[PDB]
Amino acid sequence: RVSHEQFRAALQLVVDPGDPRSYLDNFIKIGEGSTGIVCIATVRSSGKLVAVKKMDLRKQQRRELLFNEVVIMRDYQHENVVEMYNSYLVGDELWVVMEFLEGGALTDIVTHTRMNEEQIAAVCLAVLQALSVLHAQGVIHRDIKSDSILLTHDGRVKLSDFGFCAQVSKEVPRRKSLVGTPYWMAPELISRLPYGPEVDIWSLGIMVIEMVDGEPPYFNEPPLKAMKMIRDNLPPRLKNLHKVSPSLKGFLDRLLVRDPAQRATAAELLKHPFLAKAGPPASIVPLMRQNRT
Ligand SMILES: Nc1ncnc2c1ncn2[C@@H]1O[C@H](COP(=O)(O)OP(=O)(O)NP(=O)(O)O)[C@@H](O)[C@H]1O
Ligand SMILES: [Mg+2]
Repeated sequence: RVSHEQFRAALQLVVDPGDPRSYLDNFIKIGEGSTGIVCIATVRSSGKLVAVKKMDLRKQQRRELLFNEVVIMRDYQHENVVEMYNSYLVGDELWVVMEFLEGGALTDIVTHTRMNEEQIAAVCLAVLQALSVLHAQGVIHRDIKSDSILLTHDGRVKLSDFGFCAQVSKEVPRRKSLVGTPYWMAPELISRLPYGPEVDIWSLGIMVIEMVDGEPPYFNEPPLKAMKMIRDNLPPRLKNLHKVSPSLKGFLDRLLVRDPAQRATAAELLKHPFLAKAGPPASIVPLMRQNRT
């Protein structure tokens, strides 16, 4: 196909040259996503662990989204953003050599235990710091959920899964494509309206419900029929606010605003009294798999 070859060659120029198997050993699969698989590997000399995401060009939904997988991590070096070391083209696959995140995904934690507000705030602060930098450059993540948040062994929190990113500017102020996971999708986005970075703030709102209630709303419903409910009904509320402090409550009320214009921005939210509750990375360590019995 003229389509495949042209895209292959383009991507070739974007990525670093060569094959990482000239310095890496012990490729073992450690999980898979929608784009492709992720495996750990070892640096020959160092003996250090890294993570490698492998993505087949021929097996993509929208092939051009693969540029994000390289560019976003390269251009947004940040405390709360996964470090990318290199990107290579191996045959018909894109390989991204990035830091291995020992602590796993946030999903593992929310599905099993209940976090306290100290720990919830610490996650939100990390994500909002990451998003403020992205939104500042008109970059929307479009896939905010617990699965996109990875942890270190020492309890630091980093954002991942940039494959669905899009960029708005003064020329193109809004996106209109339908991307992201059904339950974390903003109402204006589901309605197929022109949308901006405000859709990420909503998704974060759904991720707070995840951290409090353990599920995004309507999670037990089929994906299609759940989207209709998000599109039709009022902003979802927490099950019971008896034990939720008004700090969190008032914070979540700024996230899950139906009108995008009234919804808060990452810049604004970074100053919300609630985020001052955020504990040290050490307060997150108890929540991780290894430290549970
Ligand atoms: N750097 C990393 N260190 C450790 N585990 C990782 C790392 N990156 C991804 N994973 C795990 O690998 C699994 C699947 O990879 P993932 O990057 O989620 O694919 P994906 O769903 O296609 N993301 P995207 O399509 O780019 O939004 C996830 O459940 C992660 O927990
Ligand atoms: Mg995934």
